[PDB]
Amino acid sequence: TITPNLQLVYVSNVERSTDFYRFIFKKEPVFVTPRYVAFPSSGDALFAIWSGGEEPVAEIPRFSEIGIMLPTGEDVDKLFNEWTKQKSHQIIVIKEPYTDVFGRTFLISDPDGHIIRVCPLD
Amino acid sequence: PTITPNLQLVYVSNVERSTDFYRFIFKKEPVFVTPRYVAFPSSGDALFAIWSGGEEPVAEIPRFSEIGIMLPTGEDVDKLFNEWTKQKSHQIIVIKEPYTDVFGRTFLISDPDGHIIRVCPL
Repeated sequence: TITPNLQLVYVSNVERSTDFYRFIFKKEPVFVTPRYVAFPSSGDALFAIWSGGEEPVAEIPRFSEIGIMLPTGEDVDKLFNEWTKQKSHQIIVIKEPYTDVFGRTFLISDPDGHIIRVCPLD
Repeated sequence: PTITPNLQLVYVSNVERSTDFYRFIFKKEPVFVTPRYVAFPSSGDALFAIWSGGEEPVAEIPRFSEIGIMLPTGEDVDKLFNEWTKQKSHQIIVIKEPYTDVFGRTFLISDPDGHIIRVCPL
């Protein structure tokens, strides 16, 4: 068949990133080992964090995004409100909610500088 | 609303060449095409998108993520490699030839903007 069913990101601290994605996704990982953790994605697809590649560098620009498509533009803002209201987890804002071609969007950075974009279903 | 990472977005320099590249790699037409934004189906309702409106990628800047393709067995992985390097129409930049890593039988290639693509087995 041939599908991109594994989105894989390099992380420096597997514990801290596991805990961050657990909070972002509101889901447990389906696979945990000390250096490699996978969270469910859509269908038989996985989103994986791994310390076995190279350690991300904050000052190095990134050329991709972890996109999170929710049903509506309303789900996006009340997901930004809920994320930035809570104190317990560091949510670094890159762009507060605005309107792109697909609609209501925002951008946060994960602990290792991976860009996460939240947006409505295109 | 469930929060899934269902949009793997990559920045490309040339949407045309990238669309032709991904079309060949996936064996699949894209489902959404504009001049600056192209999406291919991934698993479930997830998408793999290429976008020229981001920061333009640079070949020699290191990358901290990978586009993973999980096939059923190690013997598909070796299979997929022979084909890709064998054919002449589409230039395929090998980063690592087939070897054993933590995923099993894997290999790595680069897309035309230096995005890293890994093929491995479920």
